[PDB]
Amino acid sequence: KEKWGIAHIYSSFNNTIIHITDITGAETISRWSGGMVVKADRDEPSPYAAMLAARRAAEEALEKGIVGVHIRVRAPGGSKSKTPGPGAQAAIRALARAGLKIGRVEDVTPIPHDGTRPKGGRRGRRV
Amino acid sequence: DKWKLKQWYIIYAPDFFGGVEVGLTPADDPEKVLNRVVEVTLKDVTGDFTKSHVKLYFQVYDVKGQNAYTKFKGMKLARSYIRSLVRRKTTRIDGIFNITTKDGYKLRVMAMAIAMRRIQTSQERAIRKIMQEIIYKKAEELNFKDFVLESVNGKIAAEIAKEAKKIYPLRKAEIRKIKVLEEP
Amino acid sequence: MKRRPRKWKKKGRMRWKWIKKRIRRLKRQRKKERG
Amino acid sequence: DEGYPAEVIEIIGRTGTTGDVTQVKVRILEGRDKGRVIRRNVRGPVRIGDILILRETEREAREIKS
RNA sequence: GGGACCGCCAGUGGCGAAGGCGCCCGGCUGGAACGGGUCCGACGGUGAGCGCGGAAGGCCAGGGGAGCGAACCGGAUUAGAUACCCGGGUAGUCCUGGCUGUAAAGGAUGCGGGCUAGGUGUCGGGCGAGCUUCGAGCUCGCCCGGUGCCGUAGGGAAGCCGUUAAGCCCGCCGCCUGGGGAGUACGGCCGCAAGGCUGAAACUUAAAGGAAUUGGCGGGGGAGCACUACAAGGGGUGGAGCGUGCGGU
Repeated sequence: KEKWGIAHIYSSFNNTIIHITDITGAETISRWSGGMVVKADRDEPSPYAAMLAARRAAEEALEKGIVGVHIRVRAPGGSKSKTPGPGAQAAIRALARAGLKIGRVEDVTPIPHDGTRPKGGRRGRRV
Repeated sequence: DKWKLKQWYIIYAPDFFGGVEVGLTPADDPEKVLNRVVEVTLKDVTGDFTKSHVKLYFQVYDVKGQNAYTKFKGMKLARSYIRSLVRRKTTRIDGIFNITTKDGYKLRVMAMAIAMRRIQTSQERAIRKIMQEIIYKKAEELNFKDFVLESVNGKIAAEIAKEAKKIYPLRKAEIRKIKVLEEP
Repeated sequence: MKRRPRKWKKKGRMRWKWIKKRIRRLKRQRKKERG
Repeated sequence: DEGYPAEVIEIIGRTGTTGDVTQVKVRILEGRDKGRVIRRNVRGPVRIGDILILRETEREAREIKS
């Protein structure tokens, strides 16, 4: 019987994190972030950092009996950004070409019906 | 290497779903498998691709060695499906109810209706009262498992649409989410 | 504090808000000088 | 030097912040993704049929948003 | 377990005197439009003084405090940073009782009536036709009320307005008489205080100010160019001694 995993993908604009878990989602089978692979902080949310860490986690999973995967793309949500970071689809191709059988790929962004007040004050961040 | 202490355990569906094989889960101890949620699409169980968007969270509650049997916790539709169903110039109508079943189960059932156009909120209130009456009637009539199957199959949605057509034609009626509040 | 919106126009002027704040500060000081 | 040869089949257009780059479409001839069509950046002039050598089949170029 | 909050639908949408008001259900209650050959009989418009209401913020007494966040404490930037940026964070934001009574409280348009081309969208109601899966469920047309746009005549300094008038009449109130001094000084009243309302003069000044055209400019946008711009590629200066000119001695 083939094995299927859950690939949480939290892609922020400052970093990207890929977290592989069992079908229950309660067991941490592989977990690699951008800081693992790059040396510059500005390089963390780069597509290269996402995809190579994704491939490393994918080979770890392949070593550990997982063949298929479902992807849970997560955004910051809440009062923060809703758009997944740039590394989302790049990492998706990374697992697809890493030899895993890609299953359902779904957004899991926590979207409030109406949540707390965001950061930035009333005028926002006046950068 | 902690991973080498882990051992696999077969999971299984609810009996009213035939207890089909949904998958395996690795764990160090049988106890930790208790009270574990697994989300599974309906295409996995019934084999129907037309009902892929439907999803069932089953709580793992029983462990016999390597074989894990699960309880039904909740039902939810796909967010992409719901979002596609929602559109501008069409009225979303939510009906959220607490229900006590014939066999004593407590169920929080929330359902959607989307019409052809923008409609007066009095008609929305009337339609709310309508499927509230229908769902209460079926909850009284049906036990837990049978009501679960009818809710998933959409027969409740079909009846709701057919009745509410007297108030306004409905683009679609659906049962968005169901939660198992308490068992008897 | 009967206001004149003409003063809001910053052309050849400060921002009226801070002028009002300054006059309030001076008035507080003066009234305290009288006791 | 495990490089993947590939053959250009279409030229998307002159790209780059100075126009010295060109965005082209290239079909992989040798490698794990043989036959797959991929958009690539090219430095220097290019004609149809130039066998390019790729160091990474995965890499793709962002579309030229006019 | 906690306190805040109720997206998408959501609308040029509805309601409310205004401030303002968006989860469902149950109750109470205000107002409006529609249909009305149903009742009363001019009972009306405006409103000094008066009274009520009144966003945010602040104040008094209690409770609560998730997030945010004046003040403040650190980090960074910068010539310097009491900032913009980042990490923490008091009051406050929330419930109760009360006070303060202010705003670009703007439709920058006080309110009631009569009249002056139309077209067009939507909302609520009513009426007539046609369709209908027979549900005013759907299509179209007419009337009324509110709510948008195009706009004739006309108006205005123009912007723009234009049956929802900034057009022509009728009527009541309030406010203004160059700029600043100044919404200050003094005085009075309210207020726990903050402050609120009322409100000068001396002196100074020949403009301030509103609309729009042409230019120029924009660390605004758009297209085309440029080997006195760059890109790709070569050469070569700035070092050395000398020729020559320049500033200075």
